[PDB]
Amino acid sequence: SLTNSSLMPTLNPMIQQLALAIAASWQSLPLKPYQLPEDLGYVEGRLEGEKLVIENRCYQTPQFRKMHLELAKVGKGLDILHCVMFPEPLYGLPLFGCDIVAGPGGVSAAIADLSPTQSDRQLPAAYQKSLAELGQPEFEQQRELPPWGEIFSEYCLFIRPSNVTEEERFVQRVVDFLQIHCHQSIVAEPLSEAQTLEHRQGQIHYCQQQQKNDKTRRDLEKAFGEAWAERYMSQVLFDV
Ligand SMILES: C=CC1=C(C)C(=O)N/C1=C\C1=NC(=C\c2[nH]c(/C=C3\NC(=O)C(C)=C3C=C)c(C)c2CCC(=O)O)/C(CCC(=O)O)=C1C
Repeated sequence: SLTNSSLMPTLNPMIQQLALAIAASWQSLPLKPYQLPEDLGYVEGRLEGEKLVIENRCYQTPQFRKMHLELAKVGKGLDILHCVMFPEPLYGLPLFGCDIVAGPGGVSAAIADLSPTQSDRQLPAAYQKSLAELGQPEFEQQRELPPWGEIFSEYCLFIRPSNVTEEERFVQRVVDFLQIHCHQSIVAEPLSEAQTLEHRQGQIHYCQQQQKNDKTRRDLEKAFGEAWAERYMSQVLFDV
């Protein structure tokens, strides 16, 4: 739960809403704590004169190797919400991912997706059915998916909301993704010892293709140096 968070009170409202939505979702799962390095659950430093604060929260269930929720205020001009649910290979579940970049003015970037971990790079029929029983929802000002953005799926959103209306429907869309994703996880069956290997490759590839985003690495580099930043990227953000 986030009632002990020191950052939630000062974060963009849309960020708050998503963190709440994500917590509500994970609480319905048989959550087991995930151990992150002793000094990385809560990080505080300075980036060009501004206070940089990060709160990391991690959990896991038999079907999710690592469920990570990251909240950050990089100075007082930038807010961050980073969330990733790492699928335990043996179950072949898709990759849930959500990211929000915001500032005082508002939200400049919001992206959520259920990334296929299969080699076919597709989603289970069960997902496709449920996702479509909802229908294509709004959205204005889509965004450019990068060359390293191949790892993503298609039902994936990515926008710059406009009013407190395209925000609430972004949130609501994430809630729907999570509901479908959680439900399909309590009824996922162990795959083969061949296939599991492939799903583990599916995640390894993901973590690396996403790390192609030196925007997070660069900021952590300027604040803590490259050795610390690299340990954060490989230990917290995208462990192999
Ligand atoms: C999977 C997606 C993804 C992952 C994994 C990820 O790490 N970022 C992700 C995406 C993403 N980030 C974005 C931007 C910014 N993020 C930070 C900083 C930090 N972000 C952090 O998480 C931490 C801890 C930071 C600092 C400590 C800054 C400085 C900016 C530039 C602000 C801007 O120009 O809008 C954008 C917009 C870029 C664009 O549209 O061209 C996107 C798409």
